[PDB]
Amino acid sequence: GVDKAMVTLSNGVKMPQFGLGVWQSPAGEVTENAVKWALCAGYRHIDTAAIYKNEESVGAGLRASGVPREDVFITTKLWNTEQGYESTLAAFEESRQKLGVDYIDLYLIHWPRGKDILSKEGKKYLDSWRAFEQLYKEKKVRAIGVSNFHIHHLEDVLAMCTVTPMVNQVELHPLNNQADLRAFCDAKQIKVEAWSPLGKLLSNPILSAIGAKYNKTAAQVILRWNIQKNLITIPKSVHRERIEENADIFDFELGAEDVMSIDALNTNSRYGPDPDEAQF
Ligand SMILES: [Cl-]
Repeated sequence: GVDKAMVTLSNGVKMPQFGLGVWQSPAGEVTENAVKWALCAGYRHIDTAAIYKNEESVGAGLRASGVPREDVFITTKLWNTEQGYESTLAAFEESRQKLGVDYIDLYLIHWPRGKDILSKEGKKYLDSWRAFEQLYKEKKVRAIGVSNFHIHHLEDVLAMCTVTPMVNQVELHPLNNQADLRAFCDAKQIKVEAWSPLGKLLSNPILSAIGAKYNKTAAQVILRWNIQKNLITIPKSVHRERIEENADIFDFELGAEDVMSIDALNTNSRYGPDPDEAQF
């Protein structure tokens, strides 16, 4: 079930495979309610970021839910402008105080930053990674990873790390299924987590026809496909009925032909920025 499906990270930490994204959920009551409703529906994983400016609301929603903090996995992320060693330690402290927690479960570098910034300012994600390693040694964070890293960015970290990144959270859905990145990450025990897992994609005729066989929606089909590919998935919604619907994917299974038809939809088409080309 949604509270029970887990992926074991390389350091043995159990990370719930399914969580609530609060990307683009407004700070205040909207985020508090989304978090509270998700926890009440059995979610045990919330994904936020400093740049979402809603970490206070995530903490407030968790407190409102009455679910013990030790039963919930909280991920947050270092924003691009704060990369660097001392600045990363500071950013982490600010995120921690806003969430109202003593420890964070997973901390991610949000982006590597685009190639023109790397060329002018250097690969500051490497020194941020050293600061992550220090936070992990100090027991301030249970797991560390990255977001929006391509294979080449990971190779840069793997050449210098004392602790391998445990998660890489990237744009991943049936139109951009990240097969090559997933093969590399599998080789290096880096778990792949899908952002924007639902991407007009939810009107796709193949997807809704598959859903019709199991009395599921296209969105539920996409999320079940995430689960069967052993991916971590964090669909975002602020609406209670959608938050509950998205998690109701553990009572059905996609067969081989279904999964093949979904894999066939790939076009390597991104809705979000390409991490190499980003001008931020
Ligand atoms: Cl089949």
